[PDB]
Amino acid sequence: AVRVAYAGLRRKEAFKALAEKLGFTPLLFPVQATEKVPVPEYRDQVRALAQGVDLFLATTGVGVRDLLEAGKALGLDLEGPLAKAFRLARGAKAARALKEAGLPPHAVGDGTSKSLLPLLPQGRGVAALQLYGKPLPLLENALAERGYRVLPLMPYRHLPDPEGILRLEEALLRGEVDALAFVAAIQVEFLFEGAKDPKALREALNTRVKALAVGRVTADALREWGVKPFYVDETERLGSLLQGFKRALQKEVA
Repeated sequence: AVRVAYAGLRRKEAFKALAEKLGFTPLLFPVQATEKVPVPEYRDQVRALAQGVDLFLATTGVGVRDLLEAGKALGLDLEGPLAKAFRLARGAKAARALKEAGLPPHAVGDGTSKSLLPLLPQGRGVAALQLYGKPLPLLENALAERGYRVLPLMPYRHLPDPEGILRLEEALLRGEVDALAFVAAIQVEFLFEGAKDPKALREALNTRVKALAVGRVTADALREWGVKPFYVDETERLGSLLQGFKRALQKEVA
């Protein structure tokens, strides 16, 4: 039977039940330590943004929407400050959310944070950066290097599980997994950033192990780390991912 590993923490029960119903042999290898944890300083972080920024960088569509809602609930005017700032979006999702909010981006990257480096302006002031659970040293440091005071905007903080990341990498290189499902891009990132041999990992996921991604953003993370997704669930539902995956497997043999 096809051994399908799950890197989420979230829906382990649903995954197990789903995989079995399909005749798959379910494996659980989480890469996150625990549930999303609140960031103390967030509220003050949003108040800071309300004071005015020269540059605003958005990484996700959900992130922009949640930030804007938080601002309106706190009685803060965020649309004003962002209206006079240079707005950059990492990719299409972030761009659309900004667009729909009446604050279209001035430039958009290719879905990867690294693509924003070249697009950063030259000036001194404050650069607000909407995050999705983890720090982005490369981008943050690029912003500071450009002369901006980086203002991280992260509502929740995700925890990687070193121990679990290594067990997952061990398993993959050892050939105990046939497919690996990632429900979120941060899971792909925690895995490669915590791995001891990312290239053996990349190699495994490009030949012996089929990488499955829930959502285009999760897929973007796999491609960014040099992995070609075997299957991408555009409907963002774990159930559809496994159903569609089982269909893809059969079609390869048909």
